[PDB]
Amino acid sequence: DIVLTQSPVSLAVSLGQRATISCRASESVDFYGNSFIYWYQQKPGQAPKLLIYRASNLESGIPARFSGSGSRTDFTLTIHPVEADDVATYYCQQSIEDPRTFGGGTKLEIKRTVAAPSVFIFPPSDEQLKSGTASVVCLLNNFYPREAKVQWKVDNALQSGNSQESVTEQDSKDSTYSLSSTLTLSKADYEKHKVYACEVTHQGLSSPVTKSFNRGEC
Amino acid sequence: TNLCPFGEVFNATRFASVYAWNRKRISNCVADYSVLYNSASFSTFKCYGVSPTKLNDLCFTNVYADSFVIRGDEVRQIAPGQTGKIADYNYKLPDDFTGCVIAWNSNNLDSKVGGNYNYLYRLFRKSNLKPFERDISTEIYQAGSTPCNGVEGFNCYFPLQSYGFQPTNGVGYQPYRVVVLSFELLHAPATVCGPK
Amino acid sequence: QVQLQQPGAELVKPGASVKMSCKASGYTFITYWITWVKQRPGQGLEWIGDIYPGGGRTNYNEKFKSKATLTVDTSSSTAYMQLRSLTSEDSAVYYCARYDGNYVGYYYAMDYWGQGTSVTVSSASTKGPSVFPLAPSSKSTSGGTAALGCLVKDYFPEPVTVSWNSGALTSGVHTFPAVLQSSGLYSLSSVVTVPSSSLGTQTYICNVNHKPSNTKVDKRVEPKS
Ligand SMILES: *[C@@H]1O[C@H](CO)[C@@H](O[C@@H]2O[C@H](CO)[C@@H](O[C@@H]3O[C@H](CO[C@H]4O[C@H](CO)[C@@H](O)[C@H](O[C@H]5O[C@H](CO)[C@@H](O)[C@H](O)[C@@H]5O)[C@@H]4O)[C@@H](O)[C@H](O)[C@@H]3O)[C@H](O)[C@H]2NC(C)=O)[C@H](O)[C@H]1NC(C)=O
Repeated sequence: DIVLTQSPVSLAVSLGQRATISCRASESVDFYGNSFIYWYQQKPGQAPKLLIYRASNLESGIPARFSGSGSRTDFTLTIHPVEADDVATYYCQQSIEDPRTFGGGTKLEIKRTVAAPSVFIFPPSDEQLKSGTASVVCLLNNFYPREAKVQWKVDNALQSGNSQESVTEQDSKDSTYSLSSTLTLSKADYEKHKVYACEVTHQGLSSPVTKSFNRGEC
Repeated sequence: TNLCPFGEVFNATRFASVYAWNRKRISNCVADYSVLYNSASFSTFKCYGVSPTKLNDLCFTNVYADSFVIRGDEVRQIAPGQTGKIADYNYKLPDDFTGCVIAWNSNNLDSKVGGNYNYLYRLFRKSNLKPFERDISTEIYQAGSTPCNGVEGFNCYFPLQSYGFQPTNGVGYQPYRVVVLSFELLHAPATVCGPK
Repeated sequence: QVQLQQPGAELVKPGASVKMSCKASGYTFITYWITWVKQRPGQGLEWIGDIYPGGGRTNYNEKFKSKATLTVDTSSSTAYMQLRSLTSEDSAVYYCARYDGNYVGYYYAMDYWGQGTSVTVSSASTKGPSVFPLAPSSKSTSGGTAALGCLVKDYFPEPVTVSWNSGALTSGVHTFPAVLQSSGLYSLSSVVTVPSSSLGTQTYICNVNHKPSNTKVDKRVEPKS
C-alpha cells in the first residue's frame, strides 16, 4: 500500500501570495512517463473537487492559478495567486497501484489584516428557563486572526469548566472567523447570580472588551 | 526475443469488418506491453478485471486478440454490458470480461476520396449475439410475416450495411481500428507472460 | 448536466446494516465506473471500492471486502453500497464518484462527485430540537450593528439546517457547527447581524429543519420586553 504524506499539515498565505503543498509517495508513482497523481480541493461540507490529473494536467474549468508538478516520489500543488475563496483542504491521490490511496490533507488559511471581533452577549430565554437549564451565549463576530480568549464572569468570579466554544470556517469572501461561547447552568444556579459577563481578549483589541447583563434586565 | 506478436495484430495492413471480426490466439510467448504504453495513437485504452499498469506483471493461460474497424462514436459500445447495433449484432463482450479495449483513429488508412464502403456491420438480426459470437451470414432478414425466398423486398432486407468512411467526415463518423485483448486464466499452466 | 445524488444522512443502529444510493443522471450510466470513498470526521479519504455498471464487475479495497458490498441497478441508473455489521468506526461520510478508466485520458480521476451520505452509528433515539431566541439587545449599535439569533438545542442525530426569513436574509448569517454535549445530544447556534434601527421595522424568523425527526420550527426572534 503506497502511503502519501502531505506537508505542511496546515498553511497560512496572504492574498496574492503563493501556496505550495507537497505530496510525498512511499514508492514511485511513475509509469512510462506518466505520474499518476491527482489533486482535489475540498471546501467544508462539500464533496472534493478535481483540480489536477496526471500530476500536471489542469481539469477543465479550473483556473491556471493552480499548477501541478513533480515526479517519482515528490509532487507539488502550487496556487499562485492565492485568493480568498481558496480556503479548503487539499488532497493528493495516487493510482499507480491498488489500493488507491490519498494523503492526509493540507488545510489552507488566508492571512488577512487584523480585524477585531464585535462582541454580543445573549441572556437565556424565558422559554428555556422553564425546562430547568439556562444557556448564556457570547458571540464574537467577524474577526482575524483565529486566536481569541473568551472568559466568562459570573458575579465577577471567573468561571471555568462549564463553557463550550464553536467556530465557523474562515469566511470565503472576507476571510474572518466567528465564534460562539456557550455557558451552561442549571436554572437554580442561574437564578443564584446577578451579573453575567463575557470578556474577550484578541489581537485586534487594544485591551479586553467586556459585554454584560444583569439577570432580569436590572 | 520470443515476443508475443502484438505488431501483427495492431499493425496489420488490413483490418476486418466488425461483423467478421478477426481473432488471433496468442500463447507461448512473453508479451512486451511497452510497445502499447509508448504509443501516442490510442484514444481508448480501457481495461476490465485487470489493471493497465499491472499487465507486465501478470501471467495468463491464453490471450485472444480480436480486431476490427467501427466508427468512432461506436467505440463506447466495445465494453461489458453495452447495447446498440454493434454490441447486440456484431461484437459482444461478456459481463465478466477480463482484458483491455484499445482503439485509435484510422482515418488516414481506412477512408478514401469517394468514400470507403468495404467495411460493413450487421444492421438486422433475429436475436442478440452471445458473448464472443461471430456471425457471418448474408441471409436475407425477414422483418415481416412474408417469407423472403432469398430475395430482398418490402419487409425483406439484406442484413449487412456499409460504413461510408468519407475523409472529411467528423470524428464521430471516422473509422477507428479496435483491438480487444482478452486474458483467460484456466487451471492449466500459463503460456503468456509479460517481462516479470 | 452530469449529476450524482446521494441521500444526505442516515442513522443506523450498531451491528445493523445500511444500504446507500447514488443516483446518476446526465450521462450514460453504464459507460463510467462508480467508486466509493470514506471520510471520517476531520480525516482524509479512504478508497472503498469500484463497480462498472455495465455487467457489475466490482473491485474492493482489501480492508473493506467484509464490510461493503457494491451493486447497481442499471434500469434506474443507481449505484448502491451496503455496509454490514456497523460499529462506531463506520460513522463517516461516504462519497460516490465516477471515473472513466481510460489509461490515455482521465483514467482514475474523479471528475464528478455525489455530495456524500453522512452515516451515524448509534442506538439513541431520534429527537427534534428545541429552538430558543437569542434576542437582540436594547443597547444600540454595538459594533455599529445589532445581533440576534436562534439557539437550537437537544437534538439527535445531525444534521439540522437553519435559514432566516425563508432564505431572503442571507447576509451576515453565521451558522455554527454543532457541538456534541455531554448529554449525547447536539446543540447549535445561528446568528445574524442586522441594523439596530430595523429592530422595530423588520421581523426576523429563523427556520430550523431537522429532517431525521421530520421537524420544522419557524421561530420569530424579537427584542425582549
Ligand atoms: C506499429 O508500428 C509502429 C511503426 O513501426 C511502431 O511505432 C514505433 O514504436 C517504437 C517503440 O516500440 C518507437 O521507437 C522507440 O521506442 C524505444 C523504446 O525505448 C525503450 O527501450 C530502449 C531499449 O531498451 C531504450 O532506448 C529506452 O530508454 C528510455 O527509457 C529508459 C527507462 O525509462 C531510460 O532509462 C532511458 O534514459 C530512456 O529514456 C526505453 O527503455 C526506444 O529505443 C527509441 O528511442 C524510440 O523511442 C517508435 O518511435 C515508433 N514509431 C512510430 C513511427 O510510431 C509501433 O510500436 C507498432 N505497434 C506495435 C503494437 O507493434
